[PDB]
Amino acid sequence: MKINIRDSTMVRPATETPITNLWNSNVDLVIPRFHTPSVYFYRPTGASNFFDPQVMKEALSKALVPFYPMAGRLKRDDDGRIEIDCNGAGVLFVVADTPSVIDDFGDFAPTLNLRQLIPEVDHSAGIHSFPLLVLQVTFFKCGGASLGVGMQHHAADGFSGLHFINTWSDMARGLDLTIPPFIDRTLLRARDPPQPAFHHVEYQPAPSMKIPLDPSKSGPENTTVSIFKLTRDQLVALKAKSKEDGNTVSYSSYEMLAGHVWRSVGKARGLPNDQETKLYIATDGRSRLRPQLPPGYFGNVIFTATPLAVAGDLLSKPTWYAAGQIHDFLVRMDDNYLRSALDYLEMQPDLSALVRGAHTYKCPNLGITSWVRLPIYDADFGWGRPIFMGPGGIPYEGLSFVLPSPTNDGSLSVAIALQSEHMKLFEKFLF
Ligand SMILES: CC(C)(COP(=O)(O)OP(=O)(O)OC[C@H]1O[C@@H](n2cnc3c(N)ncnc32)[C@H](O)[C@@H]1OP(=O)(O)O)[C@@H](O)C(=O)NCCC(=O)NCCSC(=O)/C=C/c1ccc(O)cc1
Repeated sequence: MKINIRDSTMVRPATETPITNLWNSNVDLVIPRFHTPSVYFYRPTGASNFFDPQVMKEALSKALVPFYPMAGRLKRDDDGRIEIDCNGAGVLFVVADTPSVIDDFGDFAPTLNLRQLIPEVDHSAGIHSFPLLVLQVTFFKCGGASLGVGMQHHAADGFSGLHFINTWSDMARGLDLTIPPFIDRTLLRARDPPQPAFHHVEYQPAPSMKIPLDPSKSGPENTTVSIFKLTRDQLVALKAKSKEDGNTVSYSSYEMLAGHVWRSVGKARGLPNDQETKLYIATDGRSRLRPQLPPGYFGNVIFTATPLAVAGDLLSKPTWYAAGQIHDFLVRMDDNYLRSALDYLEMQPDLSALVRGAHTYKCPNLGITSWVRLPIYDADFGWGRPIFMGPGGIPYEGLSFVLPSPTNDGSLSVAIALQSEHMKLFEKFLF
């Protein structure tokens, strides 16, 4: 899998954008320290026109006017707090070629030679050097191309990120902005003074293994990334179930699915009865914060639900028990709880310390991020919607994504990184 960079360009906003510093809220700070990798794959239309770099770059430049912070840089304020320096410095746009064909990627598992479709950032050099957004269009010998996205998560969550990407693809089709970015994270400013109302389990350290894992089995070595498809039908049966073993309470499709994955993972890993496993579920607070956020709110509004169970219970009890634990946390996360969370974060002396990076997600724990509602397939640059869109490679073991069907259809895909031996067993999944 060899990549030949053809051309590299620092694209700037088409016109003068505001020169300003953009404050980060507590949840723009407690985010991963890296560029979130995502990848789109497109079949060729057969037209010579296909993904014309000039069309792409002119559109990019246009989109970087309403979404100008995306073209800025990181800097710290006088208190060492990370903020966005909106200096319109720009976004990296790379074009590459490869002798490989798209079909080499087979099923499109986020293995991380898929990371080669995204330009790599050399982190430091400084905090202020590397651009917030990197982009690579890669032309395959088969005629198709990929779009690789690397987005510094301080700029935005996947929700605002997609807002920008889709807006970009729109402008490439001569269309204009639809919902303008609303740019002001101070709506998530903590209350003054901070008064937490809950004990927030989502910010407490993850359970470690009672018996220390074999390092020759648990490194990034011997960590495998795979994908699996549920049909629907299996998704129909999965949600029901639920009535299993006399149980009367009806849980939601996500809840039953996430519990099933969670449970399937524990079985695959052979967790002993007394072992605790913590599940990390990324939750969007746009819909829950009850003063109610503007459409096109530009930033991070991701909170975290973390149900916990002893494996003895999780794996021996029916799947609706796992779904129950999940539901029990998800339902507690109303505006009041979220506001409590912001105030809790406000009282911590260093938010960088609360950033999960697995350790957090390593065995015996797990993260399930669902993109099922994200408009991940709307990025049509003029040559059609992507045949696939997924995480640009899963770094940590124990991290997993739920992807919606490109065709649609009511099938889902689960993309997961597990220890290699554990991965073969993870087919408690279709079980
Ligand atoms: C997982 C949640 C918490 C719930 O999902 P669900 O259970 O499947 O929800 P459903 O779709 O089944 O049903 C939701 C509906 O339930 C309804 N509901 C409410 N309570 C009830 C009730 N008590 N009874 C029955 N119905 C009810 C409620 O109205 C709600 O409606 P609505 O919210 O308007 O769709 C979901 O809302 C959520 O918070 N998702 C988080 C978004 C997410 O997964 N993001 C992934 C980010 S990963 C990342 O780092 C991104 C990096 C990235 C960066 C840049 C990029 O370009 C790309 C990626």
